[PDB]
Amino acid sequence: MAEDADMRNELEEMQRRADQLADESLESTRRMLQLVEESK
Amino acid sequence: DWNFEKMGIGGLDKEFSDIFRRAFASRVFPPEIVEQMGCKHVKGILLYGPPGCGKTLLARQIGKMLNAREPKVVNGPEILNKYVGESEANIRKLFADAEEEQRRLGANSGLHIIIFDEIDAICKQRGSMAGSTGVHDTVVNQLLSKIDGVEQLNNILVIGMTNRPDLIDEALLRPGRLEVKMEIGLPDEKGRLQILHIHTARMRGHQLLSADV
Amino acid sequence: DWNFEKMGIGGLDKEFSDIFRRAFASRVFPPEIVHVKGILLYGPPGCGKTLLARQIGKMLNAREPKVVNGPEILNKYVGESEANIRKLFADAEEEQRRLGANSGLHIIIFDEIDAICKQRGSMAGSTGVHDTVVNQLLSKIDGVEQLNNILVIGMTNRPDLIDEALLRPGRLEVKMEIGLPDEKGRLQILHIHTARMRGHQLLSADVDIKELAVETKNFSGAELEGLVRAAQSTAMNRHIKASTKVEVDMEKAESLQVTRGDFLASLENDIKPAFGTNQEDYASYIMNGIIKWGDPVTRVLDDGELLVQQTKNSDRTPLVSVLLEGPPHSGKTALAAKIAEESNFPFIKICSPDKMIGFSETAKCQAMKKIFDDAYKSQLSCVVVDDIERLLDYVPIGPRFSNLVLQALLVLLKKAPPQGRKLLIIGTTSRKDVLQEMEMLNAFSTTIHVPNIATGEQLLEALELLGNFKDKERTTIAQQVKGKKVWIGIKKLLMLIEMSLQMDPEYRVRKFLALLREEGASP
Amino acid sequence: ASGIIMDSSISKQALSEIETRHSEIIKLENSIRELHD
Ligand SMILES: Nc1ncnc2c1ncn2[C@@H]1O[C@H](COP(=O)(O)OP(=O)(O)OP(=O)(O)O)[C@@H](O)[C@H]1O
Ligand SMILES: Nc1ncnc2c1ncn2[C@@H]1O[C@H](COP(=O)(O)OP(=O)(O)OP(=O)(O)O)[C@@H](O)[C@H]1O
Ligand SMILES: Nc1ncnc2c1ncn2[C@@H]1O[C@H](COP(=O)(O)OP(=O)(O)OP(=O)(O)O)[C@@H](O)[C@H]1O
Repeated sequence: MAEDADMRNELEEMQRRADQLADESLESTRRMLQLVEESK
Repeated sequence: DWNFEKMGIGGLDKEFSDIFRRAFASRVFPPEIVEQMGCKHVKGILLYGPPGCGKTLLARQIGKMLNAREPKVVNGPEILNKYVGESEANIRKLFADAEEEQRRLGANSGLHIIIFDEIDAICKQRGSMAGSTGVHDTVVNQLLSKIDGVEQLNNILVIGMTNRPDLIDEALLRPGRLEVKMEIGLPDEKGRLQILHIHTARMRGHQLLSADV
Repeated sequence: DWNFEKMGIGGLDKEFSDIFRRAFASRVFPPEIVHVKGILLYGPPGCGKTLLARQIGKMLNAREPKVVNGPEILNKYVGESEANIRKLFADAEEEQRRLGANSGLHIIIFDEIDAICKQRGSMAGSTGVHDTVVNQLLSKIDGVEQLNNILVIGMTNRPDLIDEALLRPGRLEVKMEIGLPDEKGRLQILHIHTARMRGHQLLSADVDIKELAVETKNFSGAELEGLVRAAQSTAMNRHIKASTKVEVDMEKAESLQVTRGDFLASLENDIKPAFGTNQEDYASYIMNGIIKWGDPVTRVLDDGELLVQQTKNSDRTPLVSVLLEGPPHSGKTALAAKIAEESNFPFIKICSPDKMIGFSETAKCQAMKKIFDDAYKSQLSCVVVDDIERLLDYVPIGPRFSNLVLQALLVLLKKAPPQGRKLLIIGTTSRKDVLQEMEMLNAFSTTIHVPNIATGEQLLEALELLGNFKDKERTTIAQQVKGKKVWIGIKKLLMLIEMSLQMDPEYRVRKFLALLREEGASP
Repeated sequence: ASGIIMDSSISKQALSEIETRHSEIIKLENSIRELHD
């Protein structure tokens, strides 16, 4: 949809980025904690 | 490769002569005398009339004869957007390549055409409505500022058509913005004959028309 | 410079000098003996505001002026408008800090400032983006930190939309109105734009710039430039011929002289002033002049002259009225208009029912009241009412008429004007048998009579003054009308003369006499 | 008493605050992976 589609995609990808990257960071922290506890 | 006969417009012969006289006289003339005369080319055309005589056909054929870049079309009011202050972002995206090529190639730039279809949907009188939003005023202000602002832009040509001339705001029709304005109306006997001859050439080409017509 | 003209501007010389006096005087004045921050411009479209802004920026030796092209500050993200607005004054604040009161002057251009400034944003803006933006600008310009090295110029084509809050002292101090130039300004603009022509003698000597300046009325500079451009385009296209292909002689091209004919064609054909025109039609009430077919005309005109003299030179009779009586189709309106014209008074008007079709009683009363009220302003004036019987529409059945209009007329006929002023009233009517019944004939001071043609000699004299028949035709007319009565009005006589010139010459006189006999009668 | 009217609405993307910066935690995991190795 030209400019309309461009903006809709931009904002949808922005919400995506937010949620997905937050979840990925949470998973990374989980793995970090698990390995740190394992080494002991 | 151009000729008036190739164009399908018939019955509108004075109008085209006037448009050519008042719009393309300067560009065709050799540059030296033009510079010696120190004149500025026109930057607008307006067309109006009752529903359906020659408007869109004339605009398309005019845009299809210049050996310039492809024109940019705007089908009705497809500029509006639902986010705050984004109609302007779409308006300014039209007059974008023109400024860049003005900066790059000095004063030998080509010609850029913009065809505003149904211009009365966007550019109404300022403060006319009593609605709950004020996007139309900002759109009109941005268009007025960009068409002729402090920075001189002189390699564009804007064409507009409508069915209601009186609704346009006067500030958009002062000599310099949209000066040449024309009226297309019903034809007469010679015009009718020319039109019927234009639309019946191909059938007569291969003898598909009976002799008694 | 202060040339007032080297910048290609005209008509604002006095206001340009006033700007010099009121804006930059403090900067010009020596610092030993010792500002303006807000300048606003307004005027109708096409007057030269942007030219003033550009020349003002160029004139002073300061940094390059900054510009904003309409609403380039709005954004869809929260808080970006304020950041963009505050990005502007960083240099001003830094220079203030660095150089105290020696900071260089700064110029900020707000083109089409109406886009930002308005009476608050609409409720459906989802926030106060408009109000918060205007408040941020107001605080920055009028903050507690007071700078003296910034000048802001605003321009708009419609001042009524600017919020009043920004027009108070300390924000917008100077206001300028740019109006329509004058005849001398038109001459100056034409000279500026035709200097390039006159440099190479490409303009025909047949052109008189004074005539053009006289002709162009209510033209702004842009419209005059358009006229000149149209003339140039016509002159250029005279030498081009592009119907099969684009072609130019290239030999008979040097002449290329724009002639007065080109200017006239451009003015008449493809330009419009964009302003209305005043209409004058009072010459349409006398379409055939006045011819003295007899003595009575002289007496009527003499009485009118005496009445005018009395009203002018009287002391305790500021108001005078007269009635013009006569049979139908006798030419009473023409004589009344003539007598009004001969008075040479500053104010004259004609009240007729031709302009009131479909009006009710109240509208007629209001219109007559307006006309008389206007007439009550000049020192001495004359007013004429014709076809009274059609003003209070009267029909012999019943009879039926309008009471409100009759009472309005009877009240207005005996109301003196303000102290030391003179008014004259002339009324015309064909049937006086009714006005005497309504008691409206006693208000008028005096009455004059207008007769019909009553003798063959007068008819023949009128024919001669018209010059239609001759020789045996007139001789036979005389022979047949030297022992008969004639009762014809001049208008009816003209109608008959027009009627009888449609058949062949053999039957013309017979047809004319037959028509005269048919229409002839006695009182 | 004329009345009974309507209106239109617009919006604004107010969550401008960035989030990508705090999501680039991969390098710390890489370092601790090297430590575990
Ligand atoms: N003068 C003409 N010569 C040749 N063909 C014509 C002429 N006028 C109309 N036509 C034919 O009829 C069609 C009319 O459509 P056109 O694009 O001219 O409409 P329009 O004037 O833009 O209409 P609207 O009333 O919607 O503004 C043209 O495309 C062409 O097919
Ligand atoms: N008094 C004048 N002297 C010289 N040129 C003038 C004058 N008035 C108008 N013009 C011409 O008209 C144009 C002036 O318009 P400009 O672009 O400076 O802004 P403006 O008149 O404020 O515009 P707007 O119509 O948008 O309010 C230029 O072409 C200028 O040559
Ligand atoms: N000496 C004259 N006196 C009056 N009218 C004259 C004379 N010579 C020529 N005319 C023309 O005769 C016509 C007079 O018509 P006019 O409308 O004045 O008549 P009227 O008697 O007032 O009409 P009505 O009966 O319709 O009220 C006008 O064209 C006037 O120019």
